[PDB]
Amino acid sequence: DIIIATKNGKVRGMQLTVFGGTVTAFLGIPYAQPPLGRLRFKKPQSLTKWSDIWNATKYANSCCQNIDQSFPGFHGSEMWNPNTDLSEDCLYLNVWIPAPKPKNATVLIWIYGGGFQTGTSSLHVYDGKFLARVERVIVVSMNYRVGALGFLALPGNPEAPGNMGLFDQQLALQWVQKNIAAFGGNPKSVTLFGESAGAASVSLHLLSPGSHSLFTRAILQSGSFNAPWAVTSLYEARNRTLNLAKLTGCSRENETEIIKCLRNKDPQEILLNEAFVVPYGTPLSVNFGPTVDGDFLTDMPDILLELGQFKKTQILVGVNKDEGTAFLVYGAPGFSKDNNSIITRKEFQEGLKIFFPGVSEFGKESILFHYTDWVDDQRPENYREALGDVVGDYNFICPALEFTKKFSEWGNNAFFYYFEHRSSKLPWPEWMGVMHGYEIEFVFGLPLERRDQYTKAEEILSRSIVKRWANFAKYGNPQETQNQSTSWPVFKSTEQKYLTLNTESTRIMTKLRAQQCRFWTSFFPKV
Amino acid sequence: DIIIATKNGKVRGMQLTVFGGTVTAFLGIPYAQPPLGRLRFKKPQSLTKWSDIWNATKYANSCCQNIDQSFPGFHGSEMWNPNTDLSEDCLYLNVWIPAPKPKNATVLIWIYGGGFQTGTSSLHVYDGKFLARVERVIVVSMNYRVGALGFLALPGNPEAPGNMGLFDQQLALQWVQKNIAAFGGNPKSVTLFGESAGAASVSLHLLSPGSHSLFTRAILQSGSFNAPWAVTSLYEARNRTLNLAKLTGCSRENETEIIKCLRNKDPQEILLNEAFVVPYGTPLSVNFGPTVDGDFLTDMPDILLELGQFKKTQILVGVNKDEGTAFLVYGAPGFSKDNNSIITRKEFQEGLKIFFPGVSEFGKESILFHYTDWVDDQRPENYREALGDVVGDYNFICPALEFTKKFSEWGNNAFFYYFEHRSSKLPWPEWMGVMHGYEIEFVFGLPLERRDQYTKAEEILSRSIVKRWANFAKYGNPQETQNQSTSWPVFKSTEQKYLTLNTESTRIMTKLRAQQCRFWTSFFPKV
Ligand SMILES: *[C@@H]1O[C@H](CO[C@H]2O[C@@H](C)[C@@H](O)[C@@H](O)[C@@H]2O)[C@@H](O[C@@H]2O[C@H](CO)[C@@H](O)[C@H](O)[C@H]2NC(C)=O)[C@H](O)[C@H]1NC(C)=O
Ligand SMILES: *[C@@H]1O[C@H](CO[C@H]2O[C@@H](C)[C@@H](O)[C@@H](O)[C@@H]2O)[C@@H](O[C@@H]2O[C@H](CO)[C@@H](O)[C@H](O)[C@H]2NC(C)=O)[C@H](O)[C@H]1NC(C)=O
Ligand SMILES: *[C@H]1O[C@H](CO[C@H]2O[C@@H](C)[C@@H](O)[C@@H](O)[C@@H]2O)[C@@H](O[C@@H]2O[C@H](CO)[C@@H](O)[C@H](O)[C@H]2NC(C)=O)[C@H](O)[C@H]1NC(C)=O
Ligand SMILES: *[C@H]1O[C@H](CO[C@H]2O[C@@H](C)[C@@H](O)[C@@H](O)[C@@H]2O)[C@@H](O[C@@H]2O[C@H](CO)[C@@H](O)[C@H](O)[C@H]2NC(C)=O)[C@H](O)[C@H]1NC(C)=O
Ligand SMILES: *[C@@H]1O[C@H](CO)[C@@H](O)[C@H](O)[C@H]1NC(C)=O
Ligand SMILES: *[C@@H]1O[C@H](CO)[C@@H](O)[C@H](O)[C@H]1NC(C)=O
Ligand SMILES: *[C@@H]1O[C@H](CO)[C@@H](O)[C@H](O)[C@H]1NC(C)=O
Ligand SMILES: *[C@@H]1O[C@H](CO)[C@@H](O)[C@H](O)[C@H]1NC(C)=O
Ligand SMILES: *[C@@H]1O[C@H](CO)[C@@H](O)[C@H](O)[C@H]1NC(C)=O
Ligand SMILES: *[C@@H]1O[C@H](CO)[C@@H](O)[C@H](O)[C@H]1NC(C)=O
Ligand SMILES: *[C@@H]1O[C@H](CO)[C@@H](O)[C@H](O)[C@H]1NC(C)=O
Ligand SMILES: *[C@@H]1O[C@H](CO)[C@@H](O)[C@H](O)[C@H]1NC(C)=O
Ligand SMILES: [Cl-]
Ligand SMILES: [Cl-]
Ligand SMILES: [Cl-]
Ligand SMILES: [Cl-]
Ligand SMILES: [K+]
Ligand code: NA
Ligand code: NA
Repeated sequence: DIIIATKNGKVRGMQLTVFGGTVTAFLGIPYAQPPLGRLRFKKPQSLTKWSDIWNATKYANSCCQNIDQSFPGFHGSEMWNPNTDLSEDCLYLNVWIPAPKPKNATVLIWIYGGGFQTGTSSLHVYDGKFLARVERVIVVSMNYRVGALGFLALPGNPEAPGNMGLFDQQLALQWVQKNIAAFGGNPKSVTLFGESAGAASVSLHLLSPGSHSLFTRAILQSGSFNAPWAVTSLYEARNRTLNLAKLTGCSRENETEIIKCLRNKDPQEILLNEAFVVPYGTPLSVNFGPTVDGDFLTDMPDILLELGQFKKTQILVGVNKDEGTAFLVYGAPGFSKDNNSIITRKEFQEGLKIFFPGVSEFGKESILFHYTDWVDDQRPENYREALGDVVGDYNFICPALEFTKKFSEWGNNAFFYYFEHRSSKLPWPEWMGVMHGYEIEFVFGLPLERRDQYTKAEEILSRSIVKRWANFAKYGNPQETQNQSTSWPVFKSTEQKYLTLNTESTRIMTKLRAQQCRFWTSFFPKV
Repeated sequence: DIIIATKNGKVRGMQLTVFGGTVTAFLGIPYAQPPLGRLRFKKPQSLTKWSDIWNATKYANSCCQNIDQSFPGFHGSEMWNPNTDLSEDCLYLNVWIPAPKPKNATVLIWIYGGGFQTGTSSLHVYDGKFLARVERVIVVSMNYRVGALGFLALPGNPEAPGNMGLFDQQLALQWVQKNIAAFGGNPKSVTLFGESAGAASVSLHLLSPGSHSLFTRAILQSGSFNAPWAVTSLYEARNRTLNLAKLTGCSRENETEIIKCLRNKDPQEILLNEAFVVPYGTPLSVNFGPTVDGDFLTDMPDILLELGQFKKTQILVGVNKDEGTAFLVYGAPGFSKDNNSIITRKEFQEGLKIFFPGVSEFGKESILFHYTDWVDDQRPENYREALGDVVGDYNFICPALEFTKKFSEWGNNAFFYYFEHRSSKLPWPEWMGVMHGYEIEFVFGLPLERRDQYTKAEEILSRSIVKRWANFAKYGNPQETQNQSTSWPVFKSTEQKYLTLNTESTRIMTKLRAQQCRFWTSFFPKV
């Protein structure tokens, strides 16, 4: 029986057997008042205290969200859907600690992605018990509000100020600062890690002055806030909140009255209307996301980044080889997960209209010009591959590389990786390659479980990544020092060294996607 | 009708149509007295002059040599066998010039490989008409004596001084210095290029004071004189000449008498006994090769290299990804070109005894230790691949990299490549990969001929390599400047940048085979 006294009252955890050892899991500890009734769309309010023992022995409710129903019955998409009940009452977090209880362990805090519209901390691929067992770190993860309920903004109105889900994340970081030592953790050694919108969130904690003293360092897997889907302008945010009011019968002349009417709607009516607040969207649309609220975020984040106004610390950033392919089967014409998706030039063109809907004809022709000068045979897959690369370079890889360059120019060590291993169990088809999201299970150590039929080469790859990530959290340096491994060099402007992650051989390379990123970074923003 | 006046008399060439243009070929011009009767085993004597017109309209005799009969009827091995009559009368060279005749063209002089035991300039894959047509350079190639007839040595005795075939090469370089301007060539812009023993030969011309004023720069494809098969010690050379005498009935007390008796033997009796002058050999045995003769080579070449005593100029050096695989089917047990050659550990061990016959048990165990610590699954091909890498790293790649490091430390620009494209027409099986010898046809531009069924991607690769090699010869810098190509950086000690050559994407990488070469270069020589 493991019972821990926190600042809000006692919590009871449970013992898990993991690889011949034990891990103690405390699943579903509350970290804020449930944001119901009058609290809907406000910043999270802090917890009052319980007398008695809170049983943290099962995952809590996931936050309200739309679900992906594009492939019912299919593991490749269903594994990202929420696996506990959906509820507005969803502000909880999970703690995994080594047994015996550690003395001052480094803490890894995971922030899930999902476009800021979806996601939950309870998915199988985010289970922190392997990292706790193998590296003797404490792993923490939280649920945070998503969609309009997390990110609706009428900027400057404290009834719906924006960024509520980022404030939920921040309050969970505060919870670790105040309580993690009772679990054996060191509040002075806390690394954030997250993937896609979870990575963009981590990068915004580097910018937010209220997060500055709540963590030590940061890991960004496939995402950063300069990615084109990550931050909503003030103008589109007010537009979208007003469209949402229109669609739900809540248009009013007084803005505080709009919010009060939105607070009377059942969650389902809000969720049903979210897709439509925008005149056209894409597979990557973030309808309700982070905004410049003058609170969490004090200025446009591209200005803060450019002028060095962010926490000075080490970062670990990287991307997967085929980031853009997952998105093509959610609307590009000619694509299917159930065939080889060979498309024509005309299809490629229609595909750019799907992913770049507000963009000029010239802008879309510029994309086609840059990506279709082929090397070289008339390969059938030319256009299929070009579209996946357009979408992955624009939305993920070039923005991660630009973020890492700009961050590292202010004097801190940064380490960049390119993940290029396709999981032997991947249920999506071969043409999609090394997809977005599919490094996560290697990071959390799932291939360390021999019972699961990953290959031996994947066990070794995951074991090495897990060690590099734990060394980065503990020591700021993501080396694997014992097994004659390739040394991971810092990423600097000028040389731009990165490390490739694969089952065969790790290589130091330079200037990832140089010619493509010059296009997206220096030309495309003009268009 | 094209007739050119040389210093020895007139020669008549022939016109070839190549890609909608014309090339003039002068095949089979003599450059020395035929080395017959009393001249057998002596240095080549210079030509006397003919009155009348020498018809250089067909390839000349190849020098006497044993032939590869291991796979009769098989193109993969037969393409390297000689395709003109074998004769002691074989000191001729070929000249290809652009039409119309150029004004002061750069000259590329090809030196074929063949272990110093075999080879000829007339093979299809060395046909210089494509380079002359496309890059408007003059290409020259020579036959040089091989085997005992080229390299027998009784060191210091001018009846058989050693290095005769290197002196044949040198006299052909002298011939170009004196005559190439009559063909439109520039004698001040002459680049040597060669592969395997042809590359080792080129590297020895960099060391030989009599070659210094005969060329400008050098290209070394898969070979250098520090490779373990390239130079015979004085002691094994005298041993081998004496064994040859024993086997032919020519043992005498007076050494000049041994030579005179060897001069009475028919060539065939000499060729038949060459395999046996050594108590055991390997697939890579060079029984009669370059020696330290105090003439061509004034000291041990490792000393000259180490102390900077060589021509100061630019070099282009490189190797193929699977250099060692071709040799495994000429005697390693379990290997066959007609199956996947999966071998066991015991086979791997027997295989080291085949390739390292004079080496201690400890030495052979050290090889096995270094190459069999696997990453990682129990892959069936582990031992098959390890053997190909042992043989290719020891015999070709580590010595090319060490040569390039040591050369470049004295201040000259060097450029290193790693060739990693397997020809779509390769008649050897897939497990042999990117074999030794199979970059040659890309260098000479054979895939530029669309009629030959190489792929389009191979046409473009060859076109780019041909341009880099011609730019290196003409300008000392192997760039392809017009097609947004990767820039080829100089190879320096410290960084050791090299350029990968492939059909997909060219990359700049660093420290090729670092861990393996430390083994072969700093440890193995001790054993
Ligand atoms: C690969 O599939 C796509 C997707 O559409 C299909 O899914 C298939 C596996 C099959 O069940 C099919 O019936 C289903 O419609 C094909 O594109 C579709 O092609 C149809 C029929 O020609 C068009 O009229 C559709 O609009 C188009 N759908 C979409 C979303 O674009 C595609 O041609 C096929 N590609 C192959 C076989 O290479
Ligand atoms: C691949 O072939 C080798 C080579 O030997 C063979 O060539 C084959 C394609 C076939 O025609 C065969 O009859 C011929 O002998 C095999 O190694 C040989 O195996 C034999 C029979 O067991 C041994 O007794 C031989 O000594 C050995 N030869 C040599 C040179 O080592 C090899 O086993 C086979 N490998 C496979 C199928 O994976
Ligand atoms: C935000 O403001 C308007 C909102 O118009 C919308 O009405 C909402 C309630 C919702 O249903 C939404 O889908 C609908 O679009 C946008 O006006 C649109 O602009 C288009 C032309 O692109 C016109 O056709 C309409 O006025 C309207 N669209 C449709 C499909 O009827 C406006 O575009 C937007 N502001 C932005 C994008 O900055
Ligand atoms: C060079 O000198 C002798 C030469 O011995 C050889 O006689 C030749 C005419 C020829 O047929 C050759 O194959 C034969 O080996 C070498 O002596 C050998 O050493 C071995 C032991 O390894 C003994 O068994 C024999 O004396 C002889 N070999 C055989 C197979 O009979 C000597 O090794 C060599 N010098 C070197 C390698 O430096
Ligand atoms: C907490 O845990 C134990 C179950 O072992 C139980 O005695 C106690 O009542 C629990 N509290 C609940 C279910 O509310
Ligand atoms: C944990 O280590 C920190 C430094 O990282 C130190 O300041 C703190 O007091 C430690 N607490 C322990 C060992 O209980
Ligand atoms: C609008 O209504 C709110 C809600 O009661 C009220 O408090 C506020 O003072 C009013 N504001 C304006 C600008 O009219
Ligand atoms: C290092 O190698 C050992 C055994 O050689 C292995 O069991 C372990 O998984 C490796 N450790 C890491 C951190 O990769
Ligand atoms: C050289 O060439 C021509 C063939 O066109 C001929 O007239 C001449 O006799 C030739 N010399 C020979 C064959 O020796
Ligand atoms: C060829 O160029 C060289 C320099 O490389 C020059 O010295 C020589 O005289 C030239 N001859 C010509 C153009 O005929
Ligand atoms: C050996 O014979 C040669 C050949 O005629 C002769 O010229 C030479 O002087 C003799 N040399 C010795 C060392 O006896
Ligand atoms: C450069 O590109 C052109 C056409 O775009 C092509 O035809 C030519 O083969 C290329 N040249 C080289 C030297 O690679
Ligand atoms: Cl078009
Ligand atoms: Cl670079
Ligand atoms: Cl053993
Ligand atoms: Cl390096
Ligand atoms: K050793
Ligand atoms: Na479902
Ligand atoms: Na034959």
